[PDB]
Amino acid sequence: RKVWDPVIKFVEEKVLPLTQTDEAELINVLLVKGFIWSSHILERYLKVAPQQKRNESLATLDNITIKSVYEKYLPQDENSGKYLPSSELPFELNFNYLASLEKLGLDNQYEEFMRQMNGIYPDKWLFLILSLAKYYISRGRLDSCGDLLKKSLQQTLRYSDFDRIYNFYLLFEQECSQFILGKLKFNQKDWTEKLQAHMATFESLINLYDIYLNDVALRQDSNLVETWMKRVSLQKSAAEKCNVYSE
Amino acid sequence: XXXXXXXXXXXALT
Amino acid sequence: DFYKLDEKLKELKRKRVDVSIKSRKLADREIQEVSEKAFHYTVQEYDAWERRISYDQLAKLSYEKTLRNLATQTKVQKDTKTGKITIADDDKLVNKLAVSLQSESKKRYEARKRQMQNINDKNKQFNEKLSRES
Amino acid sequence: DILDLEELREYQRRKRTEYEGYLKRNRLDMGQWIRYAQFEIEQHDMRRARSIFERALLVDSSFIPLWIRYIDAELKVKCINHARNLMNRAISTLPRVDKLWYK
Repeated sequence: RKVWDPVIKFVEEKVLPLTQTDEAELINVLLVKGFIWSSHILERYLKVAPQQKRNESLATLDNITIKSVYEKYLPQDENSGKYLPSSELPFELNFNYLASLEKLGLDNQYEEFMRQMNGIYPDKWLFLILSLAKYYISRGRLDSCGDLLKKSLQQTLRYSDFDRIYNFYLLFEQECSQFILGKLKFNQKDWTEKLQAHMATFESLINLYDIYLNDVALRQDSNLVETWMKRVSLQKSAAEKCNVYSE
Repeated sequence: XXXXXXXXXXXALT
Repeated sequence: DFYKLDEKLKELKRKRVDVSIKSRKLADREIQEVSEKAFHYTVQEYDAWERRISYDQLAKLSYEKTLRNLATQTKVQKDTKTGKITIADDDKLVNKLAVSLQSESKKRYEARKRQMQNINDKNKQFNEKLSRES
Repeated sequence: DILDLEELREYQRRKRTEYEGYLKRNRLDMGQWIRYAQFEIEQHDMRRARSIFERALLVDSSFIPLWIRYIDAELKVKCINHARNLMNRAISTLPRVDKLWYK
């Protein structure tokens, strides 16, 4: 009796979710910082359904129901009862549950999930760090965005993944300064001027480019002398070279 | 095919 | 303040576009990678350049080679009641000798297989033997 | 292939009958002797393996690869003192062969 419904359920999922860019993604997320029957069809079937190819379609819808069923597919913690991620689930569904907690604003539960979801996953080290940056961007925690990206930029063992975090951080600071300049269009306005200056001086990333670019190589191959000599060539010829050779 | 839905039914804003 | 700050932000944005463009190219390459002198040789350098079988000599060479391999990786009593010698040797070295013999046998065996893999199998082996004869 | 000990016994009977028939009909094929001994080492029955090597030596004691195979077979299974007795015997019968001394 359940198996007659998914043809209509999948077609409804096509219509209702369809009816519902690097710079603009940060811009819109920054702008936000200024602040159902279909689910029940899928929820009824998923009590007894056989596979995750069904569960994929549920995740397209909502959020309290999506949370409430996935809780039965996430292992408990030994003493907290927290919903841990599993390797029995595939990675995309774990990210869907993560997005469920993010959409509901269940902040402590979200970050507790992220601690584990970073912990269980090498290789996906970029994708979650950028998305955690989105969690900090969308919310009011602008400080921790910079602190996250800084404490993760000095952890990159490869050039492509460095370029991903570096261009993101660049766009972030540009758009943030651009946004808060427009806000002035007097204590709050003093704060706007101060933080304009701060983001416009966290723009030091344009100055220090070649130092970071070679520090990546010093993380790959720390005892390869020619890239220490390149890191001498880039100092500003003011007896600074003593510091580099010393190190 | 699990048939665990015995003696229960589907659950309004819907 | 606002006009100069805005102009600074615009120039910095242009510089940001430039730097990101360069960084993108570096990352693209990063992904793409993973996708009459005779009169000055010493006598030392000259005597070495002079360089460039029986079972007894082959046995000596095998002994030398095994000693090389052995080098790269780095009590006695007689029982009166049996008359037999006892050796107090270390189990680690016994096990390592057994493992070395097994692994070298595997390496020899597989190398000969790789050589083998390069009208009938025996008939072509006979024709190859005749080509070696010539 | 083989699911049961009784089936292993059947397999071992067939192979042993094969090898023993060929070595009965032609004992001087030393390679056949060697691979029969190798078969018994694969069965983990070192008593049979040792017996086959000893019989092979009785057919021809002068053949150096047979000695080296027996010594290496003893060493591969960590039977060092058996190997020591065997090597001492090997040099004692063939003192002028450098390979046994080096082994």
